[PDB]
Amino acid sequence: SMPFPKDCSQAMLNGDTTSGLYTIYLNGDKAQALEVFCDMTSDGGGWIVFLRRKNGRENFYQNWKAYAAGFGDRREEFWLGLDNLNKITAQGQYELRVDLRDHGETAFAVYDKFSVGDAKTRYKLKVEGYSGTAGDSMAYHNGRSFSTFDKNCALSYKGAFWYRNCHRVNLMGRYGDNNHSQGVNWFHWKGHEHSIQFAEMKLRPSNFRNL
Ligand SMILES: Cc1nsc(N2CCCNCC2)n1
Repeated sequence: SMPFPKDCSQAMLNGDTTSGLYTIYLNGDKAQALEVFCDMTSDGGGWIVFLRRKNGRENFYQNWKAYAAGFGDRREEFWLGLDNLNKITAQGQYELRVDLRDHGETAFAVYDKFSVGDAKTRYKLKVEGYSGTAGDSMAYHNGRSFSTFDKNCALSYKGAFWYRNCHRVNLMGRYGDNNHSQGVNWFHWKGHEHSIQFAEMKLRPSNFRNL
């Protein structure tokens, strides 16, 4: 086992194959411990979950400081934090996976390159190299800074995202809100008048598929 796994791929290879909460260590530094939810079953496992929507219990209409720091119950609905995502995606070449489920239908998207810049970039999104069944709805968002109501699409749709003008992905939108562009949307799967019941965003090293 590795003593200070830097992501859920190094925790999984540590022989932990059950999804749930694991300690990772940013940059493999024992003083930078982070409790994360690892999805160890989807397409080979090793995924740090960084967003989960499933029941509308948690408030995602939160401010910059909340989106930078993270919030919620990592076993239920939560947001991992932009500072965490920047530090994890700085460690190597990561891939993004999005898992969606709505009334028993599933879809997914994978982006072979995924990074989040630091605060001086307003947590700039990089997403490239799409495959999947959900439709490439993140391409619209590529290169955009993050937006909250206090740093306006976040205000107009009462969510937070790497907004443009405004969104094809709104997975931090209002739960169960089927009003146009208000809900948990993935446009190229279910459009802007269908709020998706279940959504996860997760990351792992892009090379994990052949390591
Ligand atoms: C289909 C799939 N996605 S990742 C994965 N493995 C992780 C790396 C260890 N060896 C292979 C198992 N399998």
